Amino acid sequence: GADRMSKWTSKRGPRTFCKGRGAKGTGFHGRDGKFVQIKEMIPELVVPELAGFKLKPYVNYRAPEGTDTPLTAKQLFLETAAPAIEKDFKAGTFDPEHLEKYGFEPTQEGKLFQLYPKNFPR
Amino acid sequence: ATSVSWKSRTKYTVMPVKMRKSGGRNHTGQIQVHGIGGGHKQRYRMIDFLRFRPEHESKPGPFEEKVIAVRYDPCRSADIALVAGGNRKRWIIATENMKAGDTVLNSDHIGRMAVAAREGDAHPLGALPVGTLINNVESEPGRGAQYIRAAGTCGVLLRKVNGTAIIQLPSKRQMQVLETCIATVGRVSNVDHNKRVIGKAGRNRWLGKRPNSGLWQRKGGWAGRKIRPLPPMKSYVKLP
Amino acid sequence: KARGNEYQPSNIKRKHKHGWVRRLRTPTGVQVILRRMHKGRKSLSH
Amino acid sequence: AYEWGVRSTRKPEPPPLDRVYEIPGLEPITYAGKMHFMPGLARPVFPPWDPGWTHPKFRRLPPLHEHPLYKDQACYVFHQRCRLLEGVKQALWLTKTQLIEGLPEKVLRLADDPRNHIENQDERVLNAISHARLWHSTEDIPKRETYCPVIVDSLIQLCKSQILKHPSLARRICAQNNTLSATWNRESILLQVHGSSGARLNAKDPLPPVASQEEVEATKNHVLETFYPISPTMGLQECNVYDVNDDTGFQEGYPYPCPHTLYFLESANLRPRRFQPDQLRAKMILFAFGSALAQARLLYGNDSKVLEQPVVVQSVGTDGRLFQFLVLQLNTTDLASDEGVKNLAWVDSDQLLYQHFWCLPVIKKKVVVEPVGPIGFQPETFRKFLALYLHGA
Amino acid sequence: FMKYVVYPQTFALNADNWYQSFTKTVFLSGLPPTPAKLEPEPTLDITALREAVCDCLLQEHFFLRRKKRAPVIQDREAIASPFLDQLVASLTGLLSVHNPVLAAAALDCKRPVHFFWLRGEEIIPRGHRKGRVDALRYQINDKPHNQIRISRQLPEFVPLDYSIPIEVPVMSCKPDKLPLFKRQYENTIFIGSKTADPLCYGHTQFHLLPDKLKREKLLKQNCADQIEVVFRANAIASLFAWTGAQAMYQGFWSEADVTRPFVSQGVITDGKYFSFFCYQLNTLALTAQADQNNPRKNICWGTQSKPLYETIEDNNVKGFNDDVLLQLVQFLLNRPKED
RNA sequence: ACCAAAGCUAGCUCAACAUACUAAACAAAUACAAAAAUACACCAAAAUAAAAUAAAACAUUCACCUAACAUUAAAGUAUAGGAGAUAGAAAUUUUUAUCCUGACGC
RNA sequence: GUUUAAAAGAACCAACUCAUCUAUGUGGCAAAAUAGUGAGAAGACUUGUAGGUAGAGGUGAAAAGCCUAACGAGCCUGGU
RNA sequence: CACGCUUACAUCAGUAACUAAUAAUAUACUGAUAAUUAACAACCAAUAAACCAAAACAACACUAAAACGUUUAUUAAUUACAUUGUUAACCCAACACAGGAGUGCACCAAGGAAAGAUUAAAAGAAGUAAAAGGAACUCGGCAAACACAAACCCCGCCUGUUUACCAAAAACAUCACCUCUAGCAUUACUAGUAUUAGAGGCAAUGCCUGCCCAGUGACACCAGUUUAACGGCCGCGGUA
Ligand SMILES: [Mg+2]
Ligand SMILES: [Mg+2]
Ligand SMILES: [Mg+2]
Ligand SMILES: [Mg+2]
Ligand SMILES: [Mg+2]
Ligand SMILES: [Mg+2]
Ligand SMILES: [Mg+2]
Ligand SMILES: [Mg+2]
Ligand SMILES: [Mg+2]
Ligand SMILES: [Mg+2]
Ligand SMILES: [Mg+2]
Ligand SMILES: [Mg+2]
Ligand SMILES: [Mg+2]
Ligand SMILES: [Mg+2]
Ligand SMILES: [Mg+2]
Ligand SMILES: [Mg+2]
Ligand SMILES: [Mg+2]
Ligand SMILES: [Mg+2]
Ligand SMILES: [Mg+2]
Ligand SMILES: [Mg+2]
Ligand SMILES: [Mg+2]
Ligand SMILES: [Mg+2]
Ligand SMILES: [Mg+2]
Ligand SMILES: [Mg+2]
Ligand SMILES: [Mg+2]
Ligand SMILES: [Mg+2]
Ligand SMILES: [Mg+2]
Ligand SMILES: [Mg+2]
Ligand SMILES: [Mg+2]
Ligand SMILES: [Mg+2]
Ligand SMILES: [Mg+2]
Ligand SMILES: [Mg+2]
Ligand SMILES: [Mg+2]
Ligand SMILES: [Mg+2]
Ligand SMILES: [Mg+2]
Ligand SMILES: [Mg+2]
Ligand SMILES: [Mg+2]
Ligand SMILES: [Mg+2]
Ligand SMILES: [Mg+2]
Ligand SMILES: [Mg+2]
Ligand SMILES: [Mg+2]
Ligand SMILES: [Mg+2]
Ligand SMILES: [Mg+2]
Ligand SMILES: [Mg+2]
Ligand SMILES: [Mg+2]
Ligand SMILES: [Mg+2]
Ligand SMILES: [Mg+2]
Ligand SMILES: [Mg+2]
Ligand SMILES: [Mg+2]
Ligand SMILES: [Mg+2]
Ligand SMILES: [Mg+2]
Ligand SMILES: [Mg+2]
Ligand SMILES: [Mg+2]
Ligand SMILES: [Mg+2]
Ligand SMILES: [Mg+2]
Ligand SMILES: [Mg+2]
Ligand SMILES: [Mg+2]
Ligand SMILES: [Mg+2]
Repeated sequence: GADRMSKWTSKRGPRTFCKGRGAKGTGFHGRDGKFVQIKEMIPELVVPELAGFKLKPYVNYRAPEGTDTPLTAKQLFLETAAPAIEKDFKAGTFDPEHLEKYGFEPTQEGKLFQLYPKNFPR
Repeated sequence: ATSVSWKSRTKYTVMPVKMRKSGGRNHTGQIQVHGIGGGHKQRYRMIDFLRFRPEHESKPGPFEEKVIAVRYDPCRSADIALVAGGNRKRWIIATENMKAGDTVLNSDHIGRMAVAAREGDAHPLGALPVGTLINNVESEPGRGAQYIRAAGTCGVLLRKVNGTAIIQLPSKRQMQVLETCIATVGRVSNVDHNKRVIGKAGRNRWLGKRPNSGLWQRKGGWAGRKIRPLPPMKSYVKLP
Repeated sequence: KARGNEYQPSNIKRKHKHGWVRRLRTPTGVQVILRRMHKGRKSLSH
Repeated sequence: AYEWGVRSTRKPEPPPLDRVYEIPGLEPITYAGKMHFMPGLARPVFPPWDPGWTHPKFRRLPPLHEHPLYKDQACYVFHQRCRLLEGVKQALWLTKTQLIEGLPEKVLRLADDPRNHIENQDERVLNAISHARLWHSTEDIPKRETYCPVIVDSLIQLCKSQILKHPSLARRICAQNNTLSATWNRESILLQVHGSSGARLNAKDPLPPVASQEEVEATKNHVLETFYPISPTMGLQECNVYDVNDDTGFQEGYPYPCPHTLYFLESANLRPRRFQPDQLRAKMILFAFGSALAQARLLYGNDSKVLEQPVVVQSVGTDGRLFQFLVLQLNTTDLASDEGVKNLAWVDSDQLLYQHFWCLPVIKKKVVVEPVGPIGFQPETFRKFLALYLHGA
Repeated sequence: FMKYVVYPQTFALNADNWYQSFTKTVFLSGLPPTPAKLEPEPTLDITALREAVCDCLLQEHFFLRRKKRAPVIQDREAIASPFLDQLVASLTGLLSVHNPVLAAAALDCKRPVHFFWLRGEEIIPRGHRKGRVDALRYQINDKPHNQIRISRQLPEFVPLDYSIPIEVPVMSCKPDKLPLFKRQYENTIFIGSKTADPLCYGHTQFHLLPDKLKREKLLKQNCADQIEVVFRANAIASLFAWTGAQAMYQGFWSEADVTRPFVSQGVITDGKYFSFFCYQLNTLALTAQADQNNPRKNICWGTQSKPLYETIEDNNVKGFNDDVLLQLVQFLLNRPKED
């Protein structure tokens, strides 16, 4: 009999069984049977300029570490919006209906990189 | 698994369509009729049994068509004939002496005078003489010729009473219908079909007939020459 | 004549007769998978 | 009657709606909130999905009436692969032409003149036939789809080999798959020869009229044969989206305007897929008529009038071994009435270039009885082919 | 037995060198030494030939009304193939009055040309036959766009024992890294017609480059130096297959090596650009046991790519090159020796 | 003298209590031929338990037999049964909260 | 391949398909084989792939044959 | 090559022992390191219309009526390079099994080795040859043979099918001939319509198939009809 514990890959089947190995698709099938590759589907690697970047893969051994303080939503809010909203309330122009000036986003569907749908891979 | 039928074709065409035979198997997959399967590959030629069928509804009067070719059909024992009228052609069941280059009339008009019955002509039963040989007769007006179609077989008109025609089938049974039922005149083609001789047991396999079972069965009371009287006349007129 | 070689391998027939989809398409195959899961089988189907 | 649809194969009807949808003023509790089917809950009814942004590939096909070229009057189009029931008769009726059997006297003289032959005509044509049927392919027995166009090109080259003697055949050019469209209203019927032929020879100089004025005048007394049960539009495509515009295969300013010869090939390995000889003659007649009508309407105009300068077109249909030659002289443009002058067409039919060809030697009783090569050879067919080719010069 | 399938129109980076290694062919830039003893025959009408070429170009590019092409890319194969056919036909018909052999020649359109030969040995690396010596087999299945076959052989370009200081490049690698793939099917030697054909000699081949090997595609692939490598490889493969088929039709093979050099000409055409090549098969003994004391080499003269026209627009040819037309005229005016 | 022999542990078993009961992992892929990102649907179904056995056979019958009412009595009583084998209540009565949970179990 | 105006459920005989007779083998090469010899060999022919018919049944040119090496009715689990 | 097995393939190194039914060493054991690179193959348009005219060198035909296609009109993201199969001495039979295995090429240019080493007892298996006789052996001319021919009967008309694994037949089927059952529509029969389709008997052909409805069946719901329905077709005594 055949084997059941081994993985069922494309190498173990007939000619008509061609299963992918996990890569993402990059296009579709055109008119004359060929493959039309879409340049918007291929990932564009955004590489920065490492010329004047003074940072190495390792750090100094004598450099001190820090206590583990995982960044939280409350800490991020206190760092980015608490001073602005506090100053606005002290000045007396606070508007509870409009919070877009402090960084809040009502709907994610407007901008490019939304957070809940996660339109960006990485 | 349940299989699908090959008869999924709504559009009528003159070109032969491919058909998938099935030997006695129903849509489940079990044998329902024994002795069927393993014949010759055949195509299906769609036959138009409603003879009086005008092209457009604007002119519903009688029409004449021309016979192009009388061809062989593996699906039925008769011969088919291509008839063209207007912008379309159609397959019909050729009569005994229908040849290429004939004219066939298709009429639905009934008059006080009987018409001269040719072969390819198709008139309602109310317009044919009292002793006319017919074939491809109908049960209801516009239903289609379910009755006599086989090669050489033909029925006979007996009488017309109260606007209802009585015919006699090849089984010597009487069939009463309305007089407005269209019927083709004459005998069906291939009158020598019963005289054919299967030369060998392989011709039956060619036709698609598997051999009978080898089990010996003792005859019961059903066997024997049962001389039964002729059944009553089958009437299709709906009397209110 | 000579027996013993009744198994002729073919992946199409294997996966169509004892595959995961074949087991899950019927309520009895779902019971088969549930029984194999209760026993703790490493391989539930082919 | 007898409906041709079987219920078990037709699209099954949607299931009956749940009983909760018949209660007025009651909201159904369905499984649309969980995004999956669940038993015990009602079946949700969804409106037709609206893809606010359209997709070219994944959209429903737009109807025919939505097209801007949609017209109410039905046009009967004759394309390349349209078959005619009464081929020659239907073609003669639709084009209003008179049929003649023999080839015209000009081309017959050009053929029978021995000075217009190639150096080694018999051997050259035999070698061309043998190369087309056997030698051109590495297989044992080449197929018709391969040996028909090969033999047509071989005969075309054998004819081209005459340019060193006649320095006028350089005024021509070849064209492949050019869209031709010639529409005309004949007897309140809007016909349109529209499509593409096999090969098209064009020339700079027109073809001189070949019919005599006596024949053109006697054509007035000729009546067209009619078929009562069959309509003349039998076999044509009845369409409603079409353009009534005389569009020939080329644009304006084409240096080789005048069509000289059309070439039709029945390169199909199957008898039912090939054309009958009568249907092929009808097809070549209709396409030559479309080309002549296009040329006439581009030269003189779209007005319906009898042409004082006729338009002569030629056509050759090749089955692979059977040749049909046609010379069509168009003389009129008004085609609605059946009383005026009619065009002329000389059709030489059933011209056998060779009877049979044995790709392999036959052996009967351990001896070869017929060697490899064409059995039976009629050089008159190639003579007529060369006459039709040299008819321009 | 198994064999490599050599493709003339290939996508390999540097395939001309590998084909030269497979063929024992030395490539020389420029045209071969011309036979300057030619009589003052070329008094042809350059203006008429220019008008004919421009007529074919404008017909196939602007005048011919074809079916509505929905793809805006406007692929160049369907616009250059009929152009090439019409150009070949017109040039043959026009120059047939100067060259009398073009009238009697045969014009093949897309007819396959096959050649099968052996080159060296190789120890079988894997299988139950590991360690045994096996000869490398190659097969070329070419389909030239247009071939002109004549009755008599064209004259040679250089003597049969022509010595060249340039050597055939040998590859210190396996042919599988070209990449080339082994296959097993019918190994046929075809000239374009069967051996019973009386026209067993070739005059000029025409090869249209496909859309996979366009200049724009190569520039996008960042392969600019291979724009000429593809032409060289196509020529070296196609013309060698043709001349080898001619020699083996005459009856020469490895142990019956060729006595008279078999010459052929080729025109490789892109959508716009042209290139001309001349091949002279001198030796057919390419096997291992026959290449031991074989000093002869095959020669292929090549011409760099030069465009014929330049961005034609609205039935008006903007730029036109007469040198490519003169090259075509000379290629079609080459005549066999008369006796 | 070889072959060999002996460990005391891994762990299991039966109960009590118990939060109240489909453990952990679930980045991606998983009911396309599971672990294969990506296209205009179809989705779902129920209809009694039987027999092996006992009645020394076997035909009506045959406790439990994957449906909660537990315990002390009534009581193996009334009743039901080829009145045979066997089956079998009820009315009415009794039942004091927690720890003291481990093992004459391997 | 050969004989035949024949692709004639014709004839001789290969590939191929069956298994007539004999001799070895009988815990054997083999839970049905080897060798010789046989029958068909253009057909009611062999055969590849994929699907269907499931046991109170299927299928059967009836041998009560075959339905995963034990079938007068498969095997596994449960009743046990 | 397809199907199937998955690294058993390749290089180096080791084998005291484990695998090879024994060694030598190694494609079959062990460890480390590498490998199969696409042009071949897989995935690779719908919606309507014109389309009756077989493949067998297809010229043209036969019957058993036969897979394999283009053109026209409307929409088909348009922009290099997508993804997947590429080893092998291999698969199914507990085995490195004298077995079973589809297709295209050739009969060697490719694959391999019947003998571990001796002697030449019996018995056993295979072959070759044999005086004179030539079936006298034996159930039978089984087997073998320098033969490889001609006849007579029984049973089946014939070709064919059957008890995979003790029976290939005189058994079954079979063309032909007979009985019954059905006047009809969208999944078998059948996209058929009594010259048709089912349930059966017997067996081509030729000569025939004789008598019987008393009993049991079946039609007739009782009489009555049916045996090419189940089945039966005589005693006792004397006489030329
Ligand atoms: Mg297993
Ligand atoms: Mg695979
Ligand atoms: Mg495979
Ligand atoms: Mg691509
Ligand atoms: Mg039938
Ligand atoms: Mg018939
Ligand atoms: Mg029968
Ligand atoms: Mg029987
Ligand atoms: Mg097994
Ligand atoms: Mg008992
Ligand atoms: Mg007991
Ligand atoms: Mg008993
Ligand atoms: Mg008992
Ligand atoms: Mg019980
Ligand atoms: Mg009682
Ligand atoms: Mg008792
Ligand atoms: Mg025979
Ligand atoms: Mg044997
Ligand atoms: Mg012997
Ligand atoms: Mg044998
Ligand atoms: Mg025999
Ligand atoms: Mg025999
Ligand atoms: Mg199946
Ligand atoms: Mg029972
Ligand atoms: Mg049964
Ligand atoms: Mg029996
Ligand atoms: Mg028995
Ligand atoms: Mg079993
Ligand atoms: Mg394995
Ligand atoms: Mg060992
Ligand atoms: Mg290893
Ligand atoms: Mg391999
Ligand atoms: Mg020995
Ligand atoms: Mg040995
Ligand atoms: Mg030994
Ligand atoms: Mg002995
Ligand atoms: Mg002996
Ligand atoms: Mg002997
Ligand atoms: Mg003796
Ligand atoms: Mg005796
Ligand atoms: Mg004796
Ligand atoms: Mg014997
Ligand atoms: Mg004998
Ligand atoms: Mg004898
Ligand atoms: Mg017999
Ligand atoms: Mg006989
Ligand atoms: Mg059978
Ligand atoms: Mg047996
Ligand atoms: Mg058998
Ligand atoms: Mg036996
Ligand atoms: Mg027998
Ligand atoms: Mg019998
Ligand atoms: Mg009789
Ligand atoms: Mg009998
Ligand atoms: Mg008899
Ligand atoms: Mg009797
Ligand atoms: Mg009775
Ligand atoms: Mg009675």
